[PDB]
Amino acid sequence: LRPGRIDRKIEFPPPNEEARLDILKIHSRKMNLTRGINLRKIAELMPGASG
Amino acid sequence: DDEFEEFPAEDWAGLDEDEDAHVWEDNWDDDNVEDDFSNQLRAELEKHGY
Amino acid sequence: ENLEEEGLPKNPDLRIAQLRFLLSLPEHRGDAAVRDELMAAVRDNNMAPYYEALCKSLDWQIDVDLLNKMKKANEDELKRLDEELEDAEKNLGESEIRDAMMAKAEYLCRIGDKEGALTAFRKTYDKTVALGHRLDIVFYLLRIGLFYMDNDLITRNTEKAKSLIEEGGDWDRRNRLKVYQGLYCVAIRDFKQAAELFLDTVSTFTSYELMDYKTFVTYTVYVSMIALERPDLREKVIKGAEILEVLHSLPAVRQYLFSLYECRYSVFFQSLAVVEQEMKKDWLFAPHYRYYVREMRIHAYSQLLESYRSLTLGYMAEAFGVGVEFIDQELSRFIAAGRLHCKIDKVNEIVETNRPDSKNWQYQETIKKGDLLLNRVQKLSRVINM
Amino acid sequence: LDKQIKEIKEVIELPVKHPELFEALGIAQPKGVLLYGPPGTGKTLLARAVAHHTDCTFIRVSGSELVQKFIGEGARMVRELFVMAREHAPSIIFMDEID
Amino acid sequence: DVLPPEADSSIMMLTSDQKPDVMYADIGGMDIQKQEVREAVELPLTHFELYKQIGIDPPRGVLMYGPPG
Ligand SMILES: Nc1ncnc2c1ncn2[C@@H]1O[C@H](COP(=O)(O)OP(=O)(O)O)[C@@H](O)[C@H]1O
Ligand SMILES: [Mg+2]
Repeated sequence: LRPGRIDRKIEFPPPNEEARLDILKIHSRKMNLTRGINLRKIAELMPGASG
Repeated sequence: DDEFEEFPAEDWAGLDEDEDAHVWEDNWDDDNVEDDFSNQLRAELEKHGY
Repeated sequence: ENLEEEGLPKNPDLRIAQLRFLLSLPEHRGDAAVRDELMAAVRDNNMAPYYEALCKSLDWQIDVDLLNKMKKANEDELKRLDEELEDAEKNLGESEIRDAMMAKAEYLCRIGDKEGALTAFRKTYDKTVALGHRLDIVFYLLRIGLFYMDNDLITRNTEKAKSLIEEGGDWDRRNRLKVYQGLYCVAIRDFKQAAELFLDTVSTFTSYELMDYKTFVTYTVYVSMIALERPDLREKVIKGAEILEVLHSLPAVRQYLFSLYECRYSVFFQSLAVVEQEMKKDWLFAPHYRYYVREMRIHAYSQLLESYRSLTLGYMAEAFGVGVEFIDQELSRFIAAGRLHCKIDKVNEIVETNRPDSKNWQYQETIKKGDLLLNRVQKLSRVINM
Repeated sequence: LDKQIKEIKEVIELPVKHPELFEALGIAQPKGVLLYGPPGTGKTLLARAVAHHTDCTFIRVSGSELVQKFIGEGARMVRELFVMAREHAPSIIFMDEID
Repeated sequence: DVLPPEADSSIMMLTSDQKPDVMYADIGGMDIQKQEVREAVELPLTHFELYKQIGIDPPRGVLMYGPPG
């Protein structure tokens, strides 16, 4: 934690509603998905979830 | 190569605008000269008084 | 509600290809509405290279004021993208480099610069390290291939797309490729493969950049009736939950499908005539509109004769709402072609059905396709020697 | 992680690709990055992505004694890894705290 | 020479007479464990195409861990 050692500290907060949608949009491509899935609703169904 | 300039090369005058440019199992039945099936059917629906 | 937003980018807009084809038809060349909507697409997107080809092939009057204002913005935007690529290659990283040359490719593709777009997309693919980003470029080339019916472009990129989907198991992109492949199969009269690919993606359709879902189901029904057997049609199309839902809002296509299945031959011919005019005006089905209608007529005649040992000419004429002379001429043409397993007893006006074995039909194809193969083998040896 | 991708680029991508930007700025090239957050938030996902995009060799240092035969027969210091890190420069040495 | 792949193996498969007499019904109250093993061992062995069509990557291995007994 002393200054000068780690030149940048990057935070990775748990994904919010929109970021969870993007992660959901990414991993769902590897599946045979029926058209019309409401991935937004599933993202809202997972508060405080990790990628 | 000994190209055949002896034989009269009739002028092309062709359509260089991709006239067909297709690869199918093309057969002679598509080139039969006839009216469209709608015209053929429409020309026979009223032949029965309908 | 977000269906259209799920689709891939509309570049090139395949509606323009349909619009361009419609004006090529003698019937619709003078259509003001089709001209106006095409010009709206050209004016909105500043398709200067497309305007030159549009005016050259269709013999139009080039608006110098419109062309110059469209060429100037193309130069201004291309200069902007060149500056962005220059800025990215000097200060930003490789990913920002790729996005710079990607946008140059889309703009060239948007304005109709086909040769420039292919070169730009090829350069983008070379230094694109993401697999899905690479596959988006391939799908861009496939859309370009469909736009100009470049078979060499479609076949090469379809093979490239298949490889990329194998490395990364992208089932979503795999579903889109089937719709792309099915559209090409329709364009090349491969209705047997088009039906198989369309039916697989009828419940996974998200390729809205190519077509509307209603139009996609319309094509799926059309290719199914000509390429599927009766048992296969009832399980997939007649009882298809996804297709039946769409057919509620498409009474004409549903009537066309169920008229043949329910043996309503008089209505089916009326529906087939309606379908014929749709496919003549459709850029994909236009080269095959005569073939499709003829094959569908063969299906209806064969279906009526399949269950009966002998059917009179009048009954068959009455069933199809046509005259006896029409049915006699149509049968004699189809029996001579070997596509109907029946013979006409014209004196008694009785059509007696035959049951030729599958061995004969297979043998003719083996003779036919083998002779086609042998001609290639003979021709290739000619190239080899000299 | 669009914000995070930009942050890690300015420290691992730019110094490798454009050393002149830091020399012109007169600042030392960054060498240490710490990605912190709840598990499963993409820290290892992003670290591997940058190494993939910058053509930097990605080395994961778990301290495993199963991999010590590849690091070196000595295994007295973890700095023996630098021999194989220098040979594959540019390199990214990644360690994840299980905690 | 090249030997057959099934040859040269000090470890042999289970013969029919070496099959244990333990049934699934012999095991009581392990439905969660029985399901996971089935979905990860015996179902991919017989439904490998259904995994591929759906898009699931079948697990190559399964680790069973817990207190003894
Ligand atoms: N933000 C994210 N976007 C996409 N995938 C993610 C994200 N976060 C985690 N994953 C998925 O989770 C898996 C493991 O995440 P990992 O990076 O190991 O977590 P951590 O950041 O705690 O190391 C990865 O294979 C990745 O596909
Ligand atoms: Mg972890």
